[PDB]
Amino acid sequence: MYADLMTRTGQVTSLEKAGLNAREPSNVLLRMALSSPVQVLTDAAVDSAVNPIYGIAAPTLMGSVPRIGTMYSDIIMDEKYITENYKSVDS
Amino acid sequence: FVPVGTVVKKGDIIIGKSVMYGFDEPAVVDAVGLMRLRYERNLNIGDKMSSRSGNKGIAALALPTSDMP
Amino acid sequence: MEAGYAEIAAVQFNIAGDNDHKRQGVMEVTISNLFEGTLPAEGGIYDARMGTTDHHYKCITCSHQRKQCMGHPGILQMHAPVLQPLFIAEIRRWLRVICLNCGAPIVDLKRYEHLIRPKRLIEAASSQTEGKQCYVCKAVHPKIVKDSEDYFTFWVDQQGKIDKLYPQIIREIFSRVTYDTVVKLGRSKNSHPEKLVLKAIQIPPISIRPGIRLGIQSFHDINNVIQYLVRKNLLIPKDLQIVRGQKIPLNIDRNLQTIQQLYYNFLLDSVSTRPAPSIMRRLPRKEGRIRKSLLGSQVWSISRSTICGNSDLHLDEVGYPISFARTLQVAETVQHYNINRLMPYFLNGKRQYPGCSRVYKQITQSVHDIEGLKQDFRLEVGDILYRDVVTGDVAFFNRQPSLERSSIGVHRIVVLENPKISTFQMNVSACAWYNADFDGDQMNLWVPWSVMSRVEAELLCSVRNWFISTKSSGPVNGQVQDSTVGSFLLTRTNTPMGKNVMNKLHAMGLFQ
Amino acid sequence: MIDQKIFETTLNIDDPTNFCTNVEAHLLKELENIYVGKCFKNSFILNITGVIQRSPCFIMRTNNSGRGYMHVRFSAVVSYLNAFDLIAAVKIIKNDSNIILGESLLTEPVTIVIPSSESQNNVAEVGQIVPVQLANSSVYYIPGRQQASATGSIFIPKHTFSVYHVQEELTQEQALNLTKLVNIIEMLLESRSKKDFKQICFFEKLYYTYSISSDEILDLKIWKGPKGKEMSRLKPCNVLSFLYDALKNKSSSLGFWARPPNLLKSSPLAYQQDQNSFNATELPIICSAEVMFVTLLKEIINYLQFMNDLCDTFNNEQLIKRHENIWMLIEQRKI
Amino acid sequence: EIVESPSICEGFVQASSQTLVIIPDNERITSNVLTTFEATRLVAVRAQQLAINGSTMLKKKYSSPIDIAKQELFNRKIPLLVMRCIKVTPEGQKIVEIWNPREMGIPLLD
Amino acid sequence: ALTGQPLDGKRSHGGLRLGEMEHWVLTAQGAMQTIIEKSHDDSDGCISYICRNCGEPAIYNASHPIYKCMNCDVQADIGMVDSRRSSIVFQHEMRAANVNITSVLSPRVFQPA
Amino acid sequence: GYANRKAIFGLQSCIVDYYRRVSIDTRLVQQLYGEDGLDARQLETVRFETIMLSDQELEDKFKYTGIQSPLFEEEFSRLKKDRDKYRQIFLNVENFNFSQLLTDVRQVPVNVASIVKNILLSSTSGVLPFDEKSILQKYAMVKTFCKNLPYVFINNIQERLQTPIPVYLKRAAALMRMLIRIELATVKTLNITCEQMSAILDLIRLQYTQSLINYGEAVGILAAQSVSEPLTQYMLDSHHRSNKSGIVRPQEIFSAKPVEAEQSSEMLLRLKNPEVETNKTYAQE
Ligand SMILES: [Mg+2]
Ligand SMILES: [Zn+2]
Ligand SMILES: [Zn+2]
Ligand SMILES: [Zn+2]
Repeated sequence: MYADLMTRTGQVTSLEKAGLNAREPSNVLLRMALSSPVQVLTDAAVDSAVNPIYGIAAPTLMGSVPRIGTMYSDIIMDEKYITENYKSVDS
Repeated sequence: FVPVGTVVKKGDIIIGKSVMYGFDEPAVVDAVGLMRLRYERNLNIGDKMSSRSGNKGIAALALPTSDMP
Repeated sequence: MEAGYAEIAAVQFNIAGDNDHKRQGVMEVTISNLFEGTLPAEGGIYDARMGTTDHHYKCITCSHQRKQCMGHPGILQMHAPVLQPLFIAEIRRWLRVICLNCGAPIVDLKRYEHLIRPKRLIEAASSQTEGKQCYVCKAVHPKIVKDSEDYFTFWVDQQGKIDKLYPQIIREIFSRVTYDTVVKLGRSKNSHPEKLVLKAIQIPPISIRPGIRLGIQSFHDINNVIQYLVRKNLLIPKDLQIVRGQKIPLNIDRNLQTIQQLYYNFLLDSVSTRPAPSIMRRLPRKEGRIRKSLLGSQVWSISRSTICGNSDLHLDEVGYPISFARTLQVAETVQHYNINRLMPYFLNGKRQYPGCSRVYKQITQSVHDIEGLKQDFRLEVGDILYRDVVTGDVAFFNRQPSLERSSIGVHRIVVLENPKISTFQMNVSACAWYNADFDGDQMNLWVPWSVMSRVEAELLCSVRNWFISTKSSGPVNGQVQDSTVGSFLLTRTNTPMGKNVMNKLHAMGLFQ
Repeated sequence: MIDQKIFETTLNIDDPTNFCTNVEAHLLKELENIYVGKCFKNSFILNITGVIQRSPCFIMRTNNSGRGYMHVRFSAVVSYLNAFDLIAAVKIIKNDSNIILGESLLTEPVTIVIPSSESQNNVAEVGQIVPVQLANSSVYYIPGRQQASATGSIFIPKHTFSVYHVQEELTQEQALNLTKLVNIIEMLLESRSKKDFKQICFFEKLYYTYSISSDEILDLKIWKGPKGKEMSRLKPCNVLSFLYDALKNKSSSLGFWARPPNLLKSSPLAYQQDQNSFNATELPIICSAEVMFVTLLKEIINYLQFMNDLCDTFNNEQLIKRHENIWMLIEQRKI
Repeated sequence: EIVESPSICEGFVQASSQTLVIIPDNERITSNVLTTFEATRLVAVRAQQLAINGSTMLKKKYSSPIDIAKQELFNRKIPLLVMRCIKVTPEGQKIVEIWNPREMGIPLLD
Repeated sequence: ALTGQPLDGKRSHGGLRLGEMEHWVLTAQGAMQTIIEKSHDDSDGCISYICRNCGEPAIYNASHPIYKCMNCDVQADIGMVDSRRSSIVFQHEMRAANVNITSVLSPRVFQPA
Repeated sequence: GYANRKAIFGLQSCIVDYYRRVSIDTRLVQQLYGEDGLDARQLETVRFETIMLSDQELEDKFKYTGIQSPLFEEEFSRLKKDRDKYRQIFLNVENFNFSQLLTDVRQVPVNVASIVKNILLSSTSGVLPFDEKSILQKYAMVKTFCKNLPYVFINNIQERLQTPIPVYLKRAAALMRMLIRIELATVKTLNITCEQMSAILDLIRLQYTQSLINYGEAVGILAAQSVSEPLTQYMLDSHHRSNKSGIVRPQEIFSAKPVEAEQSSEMLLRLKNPEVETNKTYAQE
């Protein structure tokens, strides 16, 4: 995992602010969490960066919950099975 | 104030010269620099004892005299 | 009308012009009267339209109490334009790269078109453009220098003629810059340099600055600097027009300079790029907003105590004191299958364990303490009963520092009904997960009270899952100390007395 | 103007298991309880027609409640009042304090703030139904509110009329768009027949710009429209017929088009002069044939709807007597 | 001429609606076995819904919502579905994969 | 008052902290519902409203009928987004520095027909 | 501690996806988690017998000669191919490592030997009568199971339809395929019955499926924690043994330091010829 992340872009990248900025540049919120919030925010604003919400840090900073683990998949009610096996409350 | 020798239970009013009391351990008004509270503290499971040569240890169980070896 | 359920899928950052401040402002700060009686003074930095921080009055904008109103922004019309403290460098670069007389650039767009967009403007600024002459203007581009006494003052020395570039003049300069120039230079439409000058700053929502200090100093709060800014803006003449080669009265210059400094300190005071309350100083550092509030949180329904050994507790069990089991609660929704099991808890109340503390009526949307409940009160389907923690309820057991995914595990609670015991008790073999020792170490325990959380804890975070280490794939738990020695002694073939044998009574007594 | 619109929204399902027993019935019922009778997306919603598209009943994932949510794309019947619309029935609610408020009593709810600057408005008395015209400003459909908000004044017909310069010929593809507008007039014209011919005559004469005595009705095959003072003895062109002939290759309308005040606005008559031999104070409007036809066609509907609504509002002599002052007010400005 | 910057709201264009694309049953490539996360989520959602409304298809009676949900999952009576989102193409589609828990394999949850 | 979270420690009768490390552990375990509970229900968790049309914090109140977006006078399309008062304060502070935060709500998705 | 936080934020966004890959917002970081798609806590060390055997020993031990059929020659040839591949790959690992040495013990998701032994003991029936048809059926079953083994990374629908398998998934299943071939060789499973063989295969497949990494796993955080924990032991231990200090080298690794700043650099050069390497005086020259 360590090596694959550090060699993802075809060049050895660090596990530091410089390395993160090269692997996930658009992820303004994640880079803000790491360090230097004000500089990252200023560069994002002037750049007009669009930050997709993924990972752990960005949803957490946006007040949401990361879409991982139990939240990776989606649960949708089975209308057909419910329709055929259940009765409406207003009976 | 409150009478000296009064059980100062949690969530009670002890007017001092500080009414709130939320320590959760009952106390007693020792004096009324005033409003002294004293606790009758024994050795309790979880208290820490140590020999003179370090060896700190936590009291994990208490047994009656009949159960001791 | 109802607001549907949605989740954020992306965040777009952009520079906010004074037009945005005008559009999004509920109120417009006009007066500097701090307070009009008990209620906030109208048209002041504490106007209730921006929000509420007390239980006496609600949010005028959205009619919510202190909780449930998120804070509602305002406006402040600045008589003299103000440069944005957060983008000084961008202003400098744009001034370097742009003709002052006209909006046409003084550099070659093709000279930098090859570079990736974020770098284009930086490269143009770095390139020396001190003596070039504009193609459509015979004017020669001046030399731009930053004053060494402040972070927000720009001087234009033209052939040795030193002149200060006031914010209104800079606004005029950037107003003529065409959109094609910004696009070619790399910046987007929303980052047009004209935005970098504000004639109406935004008053933060009252939520950001709840320290109103009502109810009767040495402490310094964000409200003080905002009040000072309002007062100085009032001092400034409302209709002030500056020209590139125009002089201004000395007092006016000092007033504008101090307003600029006030705004700069309000936004960034201690930021590097004691009584310094700044909006941006709140973000960085371990004690900053991001690291202390957003990443990590203080929580309710949690307990902490010293740990101790207990050979009679299983590996996946924790001994919980009775008093803590009474303090922490578990919320159960009354239903037809639940009612019979929940009735004993309701009847016991707070008198005898197991009991309850509160009940939430579905019809009334209110919670009632069990003790003061009236006899007419019953348990109807749909109510929530907050019962006590009983043996068998799962709980989250945590030891800090949390260096491994085993640092938090779910243990089935065993309630120690002896009032004397006041420590969490776990099997010694369980200490491997948490890297713990019964030497005064403390651990955190919280009982999930929501059905989803309880299901997650019991099915996912059970310590049974952490038996095999993720780090090494080998076992984590096993016999230690007395258990190892006793295993050796029991399995030992010969003892000093003779052959290692026992009679039927003691063989049975081993398994009891 | 009643019309069909398509909306998109998300519904919170508080009992997903019970909701899914009958999605269609539950979905429609939820939409009606939320949107019907409220302004939404710059429109007023009258009744939900149906659901075009929906999504499965998703389960909320950012909170621990088991509730679900559903995306739905439904088409409703909405009313969008434009500028210069004529509202027949506007009951005054509050005239005192130089403030004149009146809520319409028609299918499309709206609250009209009538300015006190005009003297004619001050003549209105609380509790009196008085025709009103919406001002040039657009109607504010504040979301969530149960009725639109606009400003208008007592309808006093104005002699100032506008000519439109016609340069481009009407494209057959464009014709198809206009035929829909033509279809609206046909229904309105048919409805006008049902109303007694006596009541329409009184009101149309009252709101005619020029005073006219009882004369033979300028009957048309499409409708029995009334007469008026001919300007330059010109021959009006039946626009409704024109589109009917436009479908038969008769799409020659390059000449100028206008409807001088001497024309009864309700009747589908257009004075298409070859040239601008009009007393038009303002210069002709350089507009496409579609823009001109749409401008003039919608004008017919506005007035035709006005007359039919007037008859229903005032159907007994008691009411007409109650508003004699209102009727007399038009006479003062009558020319 | 001089240009006044518009507000960010005017430039903003909200994301266009997407159209769910159910991959045909025989073109599915994801695992036919519930992951521990998916089974946990199914049980939790069903338990909360039981708390909201007690109707169930389970014949045996239990006094707590969690047990009813777990036994519904194990006996293949849970009325929910699992939707796996594979890709969100830029054209405006949300390609997903609908799986029926009543037919998939159930992990070892005990 | 600022963040809405429990006060600090036993001295103030507040709560106990679940720092970043505990959150890393919980995320590694995949216990997202536990995170929801502890960090929203037992913490400053709140409901925030954002206009889908402009991605800006709208105004919504059910009891007192309010459905209003400042930027979109009409055309307002408000959706409720679960958030945390700390996050809302964070975004408000970022706005206070003239950094315009625009939240792009997830698009509505419909079945083919 | 400090490097722990930096690594956590560096690897945070690596989350497994529905293809079992590791990606950061659809950008691949791994074609398959750990190149095997397995959970770190579902592995147990197992020994491969054929790795160290000689040619003659391997033929004597694994070449079944009960039936004169080409199928058994083919099976033995497959065993030989797998042995040679294991040697070539892991001999190469030696040639770019300072001291890493080839071993015949690897961590695998399923211990096939344990399954076979437990089935034998539970349902012991003695030496079964030589049934020629039964042996061929078992060999065909194991061959088909090995062929379909990569499908554990796909549903059972694709296995039934026999759709094409990705090459990377085939590689991921290669190691377990070789282990199954070793532990289910016709010589080894000579007493197993066809029903017992099917039960063994079903148990193997179930255990393999139960070991795959879950879809929403935050594997980056797991890696960060698992690699940060041993570092502290190195930090203190290196201090006692103390360039090469506890903190100097890890910072060099995790900061992508240039060669100029790479203190404590080293090389392992080897002599031009296999013959001259034995002599130490030539090496010293
Ligand atoms: Mg210790
Ligand atoms: Zn509010
Ligand atoms: Zn110029
Ligand atoms: Zn909006």
